[PDB]
Amino acid sequence: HMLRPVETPTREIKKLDGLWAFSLDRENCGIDQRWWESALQESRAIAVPGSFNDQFADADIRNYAGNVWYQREVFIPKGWAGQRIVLRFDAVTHYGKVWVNNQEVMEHQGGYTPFEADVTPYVIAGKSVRITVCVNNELNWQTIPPGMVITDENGKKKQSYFHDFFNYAGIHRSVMLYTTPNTWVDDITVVTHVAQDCNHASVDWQVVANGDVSVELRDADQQVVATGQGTSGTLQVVNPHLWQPGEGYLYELCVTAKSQTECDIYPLRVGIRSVAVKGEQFLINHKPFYFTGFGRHEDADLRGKGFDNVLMVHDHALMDWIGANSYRTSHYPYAEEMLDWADEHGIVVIDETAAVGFNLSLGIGFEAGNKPKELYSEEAVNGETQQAHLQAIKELIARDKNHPSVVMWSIANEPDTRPQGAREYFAPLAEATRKLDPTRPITCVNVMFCDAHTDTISDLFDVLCLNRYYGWYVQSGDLETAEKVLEKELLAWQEKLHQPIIITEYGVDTLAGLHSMYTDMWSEEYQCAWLDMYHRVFDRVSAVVGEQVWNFADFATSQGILRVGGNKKGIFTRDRKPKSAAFLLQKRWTGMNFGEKPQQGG
Amino acid sequence: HMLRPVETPTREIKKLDGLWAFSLDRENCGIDQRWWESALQESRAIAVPGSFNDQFADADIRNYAGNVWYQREVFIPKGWAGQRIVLRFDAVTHYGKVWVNNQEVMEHQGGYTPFEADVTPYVIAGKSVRITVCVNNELNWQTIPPGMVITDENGKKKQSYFHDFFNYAGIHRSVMLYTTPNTWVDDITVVTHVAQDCNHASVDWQVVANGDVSVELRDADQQVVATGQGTSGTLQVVNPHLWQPGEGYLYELCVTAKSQTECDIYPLRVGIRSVAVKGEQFLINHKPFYFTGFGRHEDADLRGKGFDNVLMVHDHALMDWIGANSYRTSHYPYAEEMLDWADEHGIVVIDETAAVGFNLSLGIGFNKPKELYSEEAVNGETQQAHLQAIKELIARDKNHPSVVMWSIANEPDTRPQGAREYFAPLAEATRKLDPTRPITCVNVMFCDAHTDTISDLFDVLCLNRYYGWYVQSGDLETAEKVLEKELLAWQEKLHQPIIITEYGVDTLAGLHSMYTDMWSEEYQCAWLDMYHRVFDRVSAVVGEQVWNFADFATSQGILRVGGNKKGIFTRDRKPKSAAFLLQKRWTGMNFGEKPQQGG
Ligand SMILES: O=C(O)[C@H]1CNC[C@@H](O)[C@@H]1O
Ligand SMILES: O=C(O)[C@H]1CNC[C@@H](O)[C@@H]1O
Repeated sequence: HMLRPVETPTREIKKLDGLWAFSLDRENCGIDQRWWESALQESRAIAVPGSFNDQFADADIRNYAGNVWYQREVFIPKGWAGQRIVLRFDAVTHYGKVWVNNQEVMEHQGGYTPFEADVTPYVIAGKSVRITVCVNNELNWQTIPPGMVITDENGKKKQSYFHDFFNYAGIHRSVMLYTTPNTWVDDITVVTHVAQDCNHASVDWQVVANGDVSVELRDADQQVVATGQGTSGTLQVVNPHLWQPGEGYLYELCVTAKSQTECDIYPLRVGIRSVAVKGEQFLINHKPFYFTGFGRHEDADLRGKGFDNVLMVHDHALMDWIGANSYRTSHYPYAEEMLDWADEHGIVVIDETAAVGFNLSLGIGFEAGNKPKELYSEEAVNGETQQAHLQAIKELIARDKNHPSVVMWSIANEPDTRPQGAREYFAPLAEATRKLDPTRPITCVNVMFCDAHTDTISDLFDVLCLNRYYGWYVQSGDLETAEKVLEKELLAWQEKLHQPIIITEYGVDTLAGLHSMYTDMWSEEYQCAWLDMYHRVFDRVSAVVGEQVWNFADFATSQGILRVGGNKKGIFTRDRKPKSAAFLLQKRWTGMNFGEKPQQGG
Repeated sequence: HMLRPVETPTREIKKLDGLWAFSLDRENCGIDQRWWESALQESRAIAVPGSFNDQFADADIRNYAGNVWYQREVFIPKGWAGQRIVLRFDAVTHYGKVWVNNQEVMEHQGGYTPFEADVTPYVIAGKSVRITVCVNNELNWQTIPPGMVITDENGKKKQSYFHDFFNYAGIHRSVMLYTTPNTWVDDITVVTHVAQDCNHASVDWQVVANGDVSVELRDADQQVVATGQGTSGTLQVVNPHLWQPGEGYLYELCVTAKSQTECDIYPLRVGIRSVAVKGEQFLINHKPFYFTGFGRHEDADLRGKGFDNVLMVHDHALMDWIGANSYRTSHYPYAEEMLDWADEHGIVVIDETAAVGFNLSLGIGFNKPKELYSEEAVNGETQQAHLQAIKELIARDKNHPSVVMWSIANEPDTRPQGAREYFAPLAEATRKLDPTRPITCVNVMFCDAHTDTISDLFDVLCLNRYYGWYVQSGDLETAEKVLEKELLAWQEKLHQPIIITEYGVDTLAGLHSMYTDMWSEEYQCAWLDMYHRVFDRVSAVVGEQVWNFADFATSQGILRVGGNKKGIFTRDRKPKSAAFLLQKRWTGMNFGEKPQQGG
């Protein structure tokens, strides 16, 4: 049960104050000598939210593998006497264990979705309470994402993994204590059905803990348009203002939880909108839609994957300027602020789990050992990797279920689907995801070397999501040969599956400032030509309903002879400065009419 | 047999000067309709010397594979009535064939050595004469370097190859027309022996066609120090000025060709010095020398591999500043002007053939064959092309005091058997053709001491290691333990001198990092210094040459950010902050003397 904390006859004390106490544990005795009992020794100040790696400008904290210790004191408000108090961490990256004055209250593995615990019986209103958090940043074959922790002869651990972004860790989003009455709405689910844009039914179901419920649906003018009663089985009839790409009109669903003595009211934002895959078209409110935009990353210069409000306002200014209407939460669930923003401004979003790197055939990642000889086996990606993967799909859906901006679930990104057993693994989670949320189409993002003749699992999903790099990793430099290989591949995919096709990753590494008269790899002129050749192919294949440039911005990776200080396929630099290709995309995406496929002309 | 032209009663008109007419031949019909009979149709101005690839800022010229046509007119000087006249191309890269007004005079395969021809019966002094050159840049398995032309499904050629530098082609060095009397010295060989630097001997052997000759030795003051005579070679011995890596003193041996009617005088520069490998030591006139310097490339911005005097003077100023006393002519024979400069200033040179890319296990260059040494690919025909490359490299550079060692090939894969069947005869024929200098073969990283098969056949051990870059990436401390364990494993196996001819890490100028991580200028500094503190504790190491004096152009790949970035300087010769590191080390050292495990 997961709900976004809101402030309506409910209160929150943001504990994000940053400047927590921070300590590493190289001897791995913090669990032994009970570090949560007293003030951290030889600690230093750390900002929260924020990864711990880049904050101190020291490589040995940056590449540390093990447990980190955060600690903070906080005075708990007097006026929260008869109230229930909840300690919430919206993301502790990988593993987190918390102590409230020598008492463990919570424990979570999963670095990108929130976890909380009821803290009332160990908190006194008016007294200062000390909060110790043990965070772990290791990945094994049953974590999501997977990885291999490699011990040397002296016990120093080096993390190897198989995905192309740096494994930033720490407390990445907002830590809060919030209240609630002892009768409280604990979960809301809303489904919206659309019938040619004139009258529609909003199935409601609510799991209040301790009260009867009435619901009331208010519009943007806060006028009541519909009322309902009952723990569930609320379905309200409207003459509506649809949630549309571009505007994002949001109704408001006020859920009342009234007991004999107390009362609780929760406002949930509701977008009225239907998503459906019919033929080779991805229909939003029964109209064919064309995706434009980006694969993104939660990546910045000194906060790592730390959330930040200026960074979110500025990147949406840029995505609005360049003409993008969509993005994919590339490789992990994002902060909820991001999806709340998409809800307000009508931005279409593909939501993605953290299941990246189910593939040991890429030079991508960190290679500090020897990879297993078979990916789908008891040693690697086993039945428990599958249960961890299921668990990650349920937590992801459990948080973003009612966001109207989410149009698709991405179960995984570029798994290797050649070995038999890839389907033994992915088929159960594809049907289990459809049983978790049957209102949104389902996808898995397909790697380049699993061509249409070789891929084994793509028929289990609704939309085909492709990542292609013809002319970069293969046919390097040869635009005219690449155009032929790409058009042949895309027509083969369409003929075999007859699904809609979104290209979720296409891009080339580009040094900002490197220019060439020969349109060479790594030059800004190559990026431009390469993107425009891809665009001429898309416009000639009817089944293509989306284009998402691989990254919006340069981002940090682990060290390797393929990664010049990070991955450089961004349209913008890491400090958000535009490369030449940014004006290429702006002319395309603002020259098309909104949400519709270019008819191969202009 | 070949000599570099000079000028005391021998003449020269360098047709190098300026613009020739240039045209591609995408239809391969130049030979068919015999383009040498008329002026090139639809030509354009090209500069010689210079690669044709980068001169036009056209991608379709730059990546061209096939035939290209140079053409030029020239007035034959009138004072040349009774002289015999030679047309000399000092380099036409890969293949050239020459016409001198509808008469074909010469043709050469091998893109880095000179080739000439007598042109007298086809010129008469005082008239304009047309020169057409058909240049080819295709590599196959029987060329040095080898390559693989793959033709598409219908029509176009694309050239694949296995070395890590761009395949620049065209007329890269000087084109000259020179005269000579009809009795003339054709070739001169000089070998010099020293014992304890007090009074020593110049064994002479020379071929003068067309007459009996005086041979006379003058010193830097034009003072005659010994005269001796014959027609073929006999020895000379007086009290000398040794050619030393510090100074570079050059005596001069004049050869005066006496015939009945005519006479011809050739001035040859002679540096009197010995070279010998003894135990683990590289001795120059019997004192151990310690090499410092660079693997270099002939690579400038708009000219490709075209020679250029300003670029030569500037790069030598920079190597002089940084303190390097040596360098290796990485992966092809260099311009002779470099080796004459090395003569004058006493720079020690490791000279090398174009035998690069005898390895299909790298991810550099460019359906490749299964086994390196077989009939498909490297066969008996490649072995003779390889030997021929050695023949004309040695025949070109035998008289240079600065050429201290020959390198027969660069990073060949010596794991498949047949590598020794291939390389044993090459080593012995090379010793047969010049036994005055040691010979080596530079060894790849993945063929460490317990894998390599042909280290025995050479006098010094040449190593190219990149621990911390291509393996244990970023890990300076584990790279240190691999690097030093190997350096001692090699010395126990062979007790050879060990010159590290390649070590470097790609580094983008401007990229700085508080973490000492790859691609940053800081990583380049720390990595180099760690390799240095490993060198100084291994007794058998005789030289260090960091991989590359300057960023250079390669073929396009995901491993090459707009070229190879392992340079100490950038392509325009600006110093990355590691240049100050090496100048600290190479100038704090005593000259040519190893650091004694410290400072
Ligand atoms: O290699 C790349 O640039 C991309 C290839 N596909 C997966 C991404 O995580 C990765 O960033
Ligand atoms: O990979 C590299 O940078 C070097 C490795 N050894 C041989 C060089 O030609 C090459 O350039």
